[PDB]
Amino acid sequence: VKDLVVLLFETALLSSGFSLEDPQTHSNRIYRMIKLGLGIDE
Amino acid sequence: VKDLVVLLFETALLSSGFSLEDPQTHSNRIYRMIKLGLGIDE
Amino acid sequence: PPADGALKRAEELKTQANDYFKAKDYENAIKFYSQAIELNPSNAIYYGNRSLAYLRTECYGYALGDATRAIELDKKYIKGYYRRAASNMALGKFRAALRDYETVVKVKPHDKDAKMKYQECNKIVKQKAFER
Repeated sequence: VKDLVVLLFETALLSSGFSLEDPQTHSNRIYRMIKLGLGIDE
Repeated sequence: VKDLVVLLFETALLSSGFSLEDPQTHSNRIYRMIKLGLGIDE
Repeated sequence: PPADGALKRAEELKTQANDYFKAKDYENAIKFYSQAIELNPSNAIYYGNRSLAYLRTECYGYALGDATRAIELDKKYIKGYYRRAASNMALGKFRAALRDYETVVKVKPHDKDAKMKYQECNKIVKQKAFER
């Protein structure tokens, strides 16, 4: 629940034209699942 | 290939100081991605 | 060799305890399997059956030991394959069961309950993978 809520909130922050302070935090969260996209992480 | 490459392009675009042209389409792509990962369909 | 007495005793214990499991008399079936195995330790079907009964009582280690001993008896006991794949599914280490059912459907695709179980487990494992 923590993961999903922080994800959706941070996405909503972009939705109104607001610019985040730590783009690495969201970039890591978007890269975290593209590796599941092709399957094996490890 | 096309949607994957444009997704990577735009994510690097956002996390580089530039500003996207249409955040609504962006948010739509992430929303559909998380929905399909949740396996909702229909 | 072997004498007919031990084979007959194992067969009759198997039939009795199957009748009892049809009535869901689990502990009696377990003791008759135990006696028959003490008389004939080379029967893999007893391993699989007690494995399944232990799954219904949720004692996984004993069941996996029975499955390992049965496979060491006969590597290609398909009933044992189904049983210990379901055991692992009921435990949580999904990948081995996934590989088991994938191999089974590759060799035997015309099974309906197995295919629905496989697909529902596949959605299960996808959700488990994504949720982190």
